[PDB]
Order: sequence, then structure tokens, then C-alpha cells
Amino acid sequence: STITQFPSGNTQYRIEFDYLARTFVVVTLVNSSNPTLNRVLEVGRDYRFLNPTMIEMLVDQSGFDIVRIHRQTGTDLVVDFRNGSVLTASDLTNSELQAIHIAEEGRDQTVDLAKEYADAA
Amino acid sequence: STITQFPSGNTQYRIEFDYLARTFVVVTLVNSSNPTLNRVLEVGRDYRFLNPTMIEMLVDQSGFDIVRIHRQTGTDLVVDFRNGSVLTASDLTNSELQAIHIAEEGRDQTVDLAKEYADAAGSSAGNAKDS
Amino acid sequence: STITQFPSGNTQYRIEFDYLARTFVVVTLVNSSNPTLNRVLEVGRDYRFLNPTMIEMLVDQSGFDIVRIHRQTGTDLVVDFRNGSVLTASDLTNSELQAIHIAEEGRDQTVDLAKEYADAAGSSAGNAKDSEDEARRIAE
Amino acid sequence: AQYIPLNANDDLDAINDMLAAIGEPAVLQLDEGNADVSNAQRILHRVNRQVQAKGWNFNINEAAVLTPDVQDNRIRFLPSYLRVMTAGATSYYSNMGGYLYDLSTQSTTFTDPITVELVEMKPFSEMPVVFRDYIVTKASREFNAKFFGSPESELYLREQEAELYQQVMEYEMDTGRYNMMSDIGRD
Amino acid sequence: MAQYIPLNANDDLDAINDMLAAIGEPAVLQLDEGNADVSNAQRILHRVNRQVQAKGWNFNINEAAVLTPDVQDNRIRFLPSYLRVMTAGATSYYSNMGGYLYDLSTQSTTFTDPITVELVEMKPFSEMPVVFRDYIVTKASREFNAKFFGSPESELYLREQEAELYQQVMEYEMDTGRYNMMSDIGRD
Repeated sequence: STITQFPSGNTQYRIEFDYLARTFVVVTLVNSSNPTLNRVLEVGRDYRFLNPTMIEMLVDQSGFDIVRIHRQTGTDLVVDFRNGSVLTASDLTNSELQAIHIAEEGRDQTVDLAKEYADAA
Repeated sequence: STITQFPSGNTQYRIEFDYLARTFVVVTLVNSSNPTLNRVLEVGRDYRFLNPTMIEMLVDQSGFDIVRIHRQTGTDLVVDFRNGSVLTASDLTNSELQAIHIAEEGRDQTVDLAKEYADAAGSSAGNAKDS
Repeated sequence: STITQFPSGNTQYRIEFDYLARTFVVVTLVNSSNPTLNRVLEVGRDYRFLNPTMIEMLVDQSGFDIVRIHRQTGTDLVVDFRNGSVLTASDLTNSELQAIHIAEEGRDQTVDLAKEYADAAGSSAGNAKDSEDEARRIAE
Repeated sequence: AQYIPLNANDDLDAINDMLAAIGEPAVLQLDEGNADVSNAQRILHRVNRQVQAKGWNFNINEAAVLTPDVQDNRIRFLPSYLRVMTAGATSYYSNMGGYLYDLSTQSTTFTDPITVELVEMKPFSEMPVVFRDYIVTKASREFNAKFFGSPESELYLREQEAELYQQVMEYEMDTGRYNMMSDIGRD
Repeated sequence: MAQYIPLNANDDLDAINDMLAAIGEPAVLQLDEGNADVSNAQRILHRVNRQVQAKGWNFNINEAAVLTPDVQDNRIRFLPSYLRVMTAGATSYYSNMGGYLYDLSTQSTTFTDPITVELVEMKPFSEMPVVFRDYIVTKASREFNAKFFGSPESELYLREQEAELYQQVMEYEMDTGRYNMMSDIGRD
């Protein structure tokens, strides 16, 4: 889907969903006991990209147990059309995928999180 | 709209919204008194399509009173683009209409689903607490 | 980001989002105490444009506290493709922009109502879970 | 006689003037065209934006009120802003994640409206004539230089540009008076 | 809109397409990774941005900043987003040794209390002021033309462009700070 949870105490993690740009991935540490203890990491200082599918942590995990990764699609254009250039299929594919992703996330994400909390309770 | 309610005990019903494929439409019957059962029908064995705007039942029971029909659009590219082919207006139209339909779908069902999920979690916490 | 509110009692206001046409902008007066007396303003007789990003008011703002501006894109298509014509960039651009905009306000609307139920359900579940589990397990 | 024109626009004529540098004829509309029509517009827009952001007597607005939001107290950073400063003191303002940042207090939480001086942007077709001619010549020089190197089309545009620059100067100097003897009086 | 500003623009794509303009070729329309030109251009642009941004200006120098050590041991990390570390009004001896803060005066890497220094950090390319963006783009175009495709007439113009932009950056800098010299003076 567009949200995943993993146990803490590891060095590497996996990205399974699909994305269009590398700035659309968000990582967050989860404290089960108190939601207010949640903190959001930031790229370069806490993690780095080894390959298009795998990251590695660089900070310690002491008072946390769950790692959460979701997706946040941007708003600016990815494909721009101009007269006199070469047009292929991938352009038309991405132009529609960008529009689809936003609606999909906006419909699914919160309901999925509610599912997770409900069956965890 | 995108959600419809109909009283049980009728032979024919009609749909009020457009769609891109017959698989998208979903039909189920609901018990108001007992929310548990609320089972879903199945194509072919239980219902069929004579007219694209008409739905006709095959099997029916008497323990249920209301029937619900709502739209559910998929999240896959209906149209496929390949090199060395032709471009048609219908493809360009449908590619745009897909996300548009998804929008007012989510706009409707999200807030309703949140309700039962939230109070189900709350009730779970409550019965766990008292016992 | 498509919904904004400002304090009442001024004459000039700013627009801070993109739009495809001048009929997609809505201005209304808001009363916080009693949300049953709200009124909707119309162009020409209540307000006038000055430049593409700023407007002017012309009525008396008495009895109101907040002025709200939001975007509402239509659903009818803009460009009609036909067999035999010539492909141009502007048609593709407009067709893409319309869908992107619509998805934007859809998400912005839905998240607002979703969040308050989501976080409350989660917090209650977690609190009850940990309290009961640790307490009863230590007791036994 | 005269030259009463047909269907005159202030953008198509500029594009045609830019095209005339190479020596090609004029087009009738911008909806369809080859790469050149789609190559000139980028340069024209960039030059317009660059020139407009230098500060002139009809641009700088000393008094202007910015109002914070009501739900979450912050101020947005629209893409039409060009310069943010203060009238008679030092200022520390910058953009951080599409919001207004004050380096002095290291925060992004304003509470009351602020007054600053800023410069906004205008469409091409409402600037004074001399500025439009100067911008067109400046764009034409680059367009000739980057795509088609001719030694005769050059060596003239520079001479014209110097005169246009001068003319812009004396036009600017006449809007204001700037008398130094003011604010002095005593027996 | 074609008149005022195009809607929902992408700055990095525009910068790349402008850089390929100096060669004499049309746009790319995607900013993909398979193409050869994009990979070469991006590294040069990033390097030029890092070099230019690290010269010190009035909107980068944060005079008052607080750093704190961790708990287990007594050390302070040296993040890769730091560009300059100095003390406000005195001499300083700070450097990096094994990803930690080193003080040459005391010859140790063991701080016990939070300290205050000034430093300059990095910012994304898209949030700099306009004149800086134009200056950076012109500079980067110069290397890209010089190293991969030698053209004799695209040059000899970027030099004048660079000088004209540098001047404008200078008087932009001189306006943010008034810099009065007759302050702190007064008596009968």
C-alpha cells in the first residue's frame, strides 16, 4: 500500500511501494506508549540511499520500537510539453500516474492507519 | 451520488452513476438490526446484466431489508501506451476521467469509514478495560 | 493550502493560489458564533479585481469576523479531442492541470475531517493497550 | 497614407522582432510553430524577470502590510515576490520551506501584521515603451549569439543598446527631483 | 499563463534546459537518468551551488547557535552540512577528526557543557534569491560549455553576462545592511 510498519533495532530497511521522485519518501520513528513522543527524521543527517530500493539508518534506536514509512506526492509538474521535441510513451504514462497517485493516497492513507490502530487494539 | 440504498423485495433496480467497467460496480445486501452479516453478492451466479443501466437479481432471501450499491474504481492504468501504434481520442478522454471519478469517490466514503473504525477501536478498548 | 482565512475589517485582500479561470474563486463572510447567517458574495456588485493577485471590497463588513477565500474547480472538460486535427502542447498542458488541481482540493478537503478521528482512535487504543497489558501482566 | 495595422498584439510583435534578427519572415499566431517560436519565449521571459528586479522609482513600495493567517500563525511566500527589505534599518529575511523566516529570532511564528518594502512583478505589456525596447534588444542579442553566429547582425546591436541604456537613464532621472538643499533652514 | 508566469513551474528542469541551450539543442521534457547529458550537468550544478553559497553573506551567518553533546559519551558530531565554524569575536581552533569536534587548544574531543559558535549551513537551490540563481546558472553553463563541447561564439558573451550579474549581486548585498560608521560616538 502506501504505509508500512517495521520493528526497530535494525540497520537496513526496504521500500516496496512505487514513487516518481526520490524526495517523496518520509521516515518516522514511533513510540507506542505516547504518540507525542514521535519524531520525524531528515535525509542526509539520519539516513542515506544505497540503491533505489534500500536505505540504512545512521541514528540510534533507544526509546522506540516501530519504524514507519509512507508516501507524500508533490504538487509541481514532472513532465512539461514543448513544440519541436520528441514524444514517447513513458511521458504519457508518467503524466497520468502523477495525477492518480495524489487521489489514491488521499483516499487510502488515513483509513489504512485507522485499520492498523483498530486491529492492533 | 456514489452510494445508493434500495428496499429489498423488488425484481428490478436501476443505477444512477457512470462507470468505466462492469467490474467496478459492487452490490451488497445489509441487515440494519444486525450489522454482522452484511454479505456481498457475486456476478453470474446471483445477478446479471441485460441492460447497461438495469440490474436484475437471480437469488433472493427474506432476512434482509435493504440493498446497497456503490461505485469502486480501481487504481490501475486502464489504457496502455506503446511505441508503434495509434492514438485515439477515447483513450485520452478515459485517462483523464479515471482520477476525476476517484476524487469524488474518496470524498464520499472516507469520512463514513472513519466512524465505524474509530468507535470499534474504542469499544475494543472499553471491553478490554472492564474485563 | 487552498483554504485561507483573514481577520475582517479591511478593504484589500490577496490571492495566494493558482487558478485556471476567474470564475473558480469564491468569497464569503463568516460568523463564528452562529454558522447559519453566512452569506456569499458575487463579482461586479460586491467586489472587483485589481490585478491577477489582489481584490478590493465594496460592501459593509458589519457583524462578521472572518473573510474566507477558497478554490472550486468545475467538472466539465475543457479540451475536446477529435480525429483529424493536429496535436498541440497547450491542450495536453490544460488537460493535465485540470486533473492535478481537482485531486489537490479533494485531498485537502478529506484530510481535514479524517485527522481528528484518526489520532483520537490511535491514542485511545495505545493508551488502553499498554496500561492493561503491563498492569495485568505484572499483577499476575 | 498611414499604417493602420491589423490585429495588433504586444507579444506577437515582440516575437516577430526577435525573429527578424536572423532574417526570417513573420508568423500569424503562436499556437503552432517550429522550435524557434518555442525557443525565443524562454529567453524573453528570463530577460524580463532579470531586468524588472533592479529597483526603480515606480516599483519600490515603502509601505505595505502583510497579514498572518488565523488558524496557524504564519506567512506564505508567493513566487511573485522579488525583493524584501526594510526602509531605514538592517533586515534578516529569507525563505525556508515556502514561508517567511526571520534569522534574528530563529523562528517562523509571527503574531501581528508587519510593514516592509517589497517589489512585485508586472506583465510585459504594461511597462513603459523605452524599457520594452531595451528588453527586446537585449533578448535579440542573446538569441542571435546562441543559435546563429553572424558577424554583420552583431556590431550594430551593441551600438543600439548603448543608446537605449542612456535613454533609460535620463528617463529615470526625470521622475524624481532629488534636491540636496532640502531639510535645511536657519537665520 | 503565457503572459504573467507559467503555472506550477519546476526550477531544476528549467535550469537544466537552459544549460543545454548554450550547446544549441532543444529541451528534454523529462529530466531522466538514462540520458548522458543530465547526469553530467547535475553534478556540475551541485558543485557550483555549494562553492558559491559558502562565501559568507548577511543572510547565512548565524551568530548565535547552540550545540549540545550526547549522554553516553561526551562528544559532538560533525554533520556533512556544516560549511564554516568560527567564534564571534576571538580566535578559534576547531576542526574535524574522525567525525567529531576537535579543539586544538586543549588537545581533546571531550566537551561536557553546551557551547555557542557561529556557522553557515546549506540550503536547497530553489529557495535562494533570484539574482543568485541567475549568477549560478551562468557560471555552471560556462564550465559545461568549456569541458564537453568547445564553441567559439557561445563564449565571449557569457563573460559580459557574468560581470554584469556580479555587479548586481554586489549592490544587492550592500543594501540589506546599512553599515553606519559614525555609531557609538557621542559627547559634549
